[PDB]
Amino acid sequence: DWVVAPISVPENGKGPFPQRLVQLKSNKDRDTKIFYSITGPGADSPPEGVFAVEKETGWLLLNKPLDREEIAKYELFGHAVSENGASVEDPMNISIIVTDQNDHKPKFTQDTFRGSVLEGVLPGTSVMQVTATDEDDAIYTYNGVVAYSIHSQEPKDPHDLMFTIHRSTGTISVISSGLDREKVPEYTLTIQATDMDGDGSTTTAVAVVEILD
Amino acid sequence: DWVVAPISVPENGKGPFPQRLVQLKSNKDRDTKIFYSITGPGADSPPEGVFAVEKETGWLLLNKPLDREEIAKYELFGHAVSENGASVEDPMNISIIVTDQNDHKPKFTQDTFRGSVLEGVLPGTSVMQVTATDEDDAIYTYNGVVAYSIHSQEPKDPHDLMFTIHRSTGTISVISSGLDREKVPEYTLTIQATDMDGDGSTTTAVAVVEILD
Ligand SMILES: [Ca+2]
Ligand SMILES: [Ca+2]
Ligand SMILES: [Ca+2]
Ligand SMILES: [Ca+2]
Ligand code: NI
Ligand code: NI
Repeated sequence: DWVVAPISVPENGKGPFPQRLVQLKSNKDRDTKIFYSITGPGADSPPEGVFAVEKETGWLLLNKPLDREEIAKYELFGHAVSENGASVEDPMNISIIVTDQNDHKPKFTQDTFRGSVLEGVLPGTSVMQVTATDEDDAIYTYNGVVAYSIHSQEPKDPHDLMFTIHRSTGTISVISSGLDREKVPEYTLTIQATDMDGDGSTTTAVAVVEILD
Repeated sequence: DWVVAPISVPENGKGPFPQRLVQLKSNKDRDTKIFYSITGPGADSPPEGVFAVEKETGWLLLNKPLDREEIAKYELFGHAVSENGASVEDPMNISIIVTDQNDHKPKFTQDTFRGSVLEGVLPGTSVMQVTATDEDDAIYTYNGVVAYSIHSQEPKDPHDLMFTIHRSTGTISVISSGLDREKVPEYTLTIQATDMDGDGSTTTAVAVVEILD
């Protein structure tokens, strides 16, 4: 028959391996005996032997769990060969698409972000913008989508939270009145980024805000 | 004379090291032979041995190049001890301030951004935002300030550049007529982010735009 629909595999699949993906078959196996094999990156080029084929049965096998962030798509070729050594098919393209899981934590682009704002700005004024990246996919899944939060502030004067953060952009803004350099010239905000848009894992950094006159 | 003003040191200084910063001195050295030492993160707590003090002469020394993106300020303490082993001064606070150099290039938050726009929108309409960050300081210097540009667009139908990008926000916008899914369902925009507000180094990424019905 000798076509294969593109194959979709979720990354970091649980064992046991190997695991069967599809059974290769050439209809000319009624004539004589056939040996199946595969080539391409993932098969006979680096990384070597992620995939294999059982030569007699024809089972395309995956031998180890995939990681989408190393490699997202594999293009292999299928080969059928008689016992006498004749290629009985044109080599068949086999496509394997690797689909995303949340195997990565978000990671702030810096351990500390600094900012400064004039003491007399109106509530609602932007101070600075923090950023956390995430290797997982952010286009078709939430695994790469960061939500931002302020865990805590020090000191807590005048009151508990002088600031807020935009949950998607990481822009930090003044939400209350009464910033005053003489009184409190600097704040330390413990910031957090949580992937799967708020429902996943969390990473922590700090933002240090300078109050200017 | 047991006082020291804040010392500023530009990061990634060239050798040779070690480098003299300031000479510590107790006035009580006219009565006894004095030994000088330093404590604090950077001195005897991690990262250890970044700074030392010459025991006899009193010279505070920097032993290696600093990196502001690791540590921006060190708080250390100076000590003065008589040859007989007694403490002759209250320990002295010594602040080191690390000032910025442009040792980082901008990095895109991902290698590929994706967005869409309806083929009917008027020119000037926002399509998508791309983001790059720069670990270098952007409050006191231009080393962390990113300017965004569009290098090239593919394909060039109807014409060379259907899109523009806002220089500072990374918002990509439609600037020209002729979008038409049937003729061109997708554009690949090669995008660039440049530090020193356009005069420094450039990183590149790619933004793909789906034109929608
Ligand atoms: Ca993730
Ligand atoms: Ca992933
Ligand atoms: Ca830079
Ligand atoms: Ca720097
Ligand atoms: Ni990884
Ligand atoms: Ni660095």
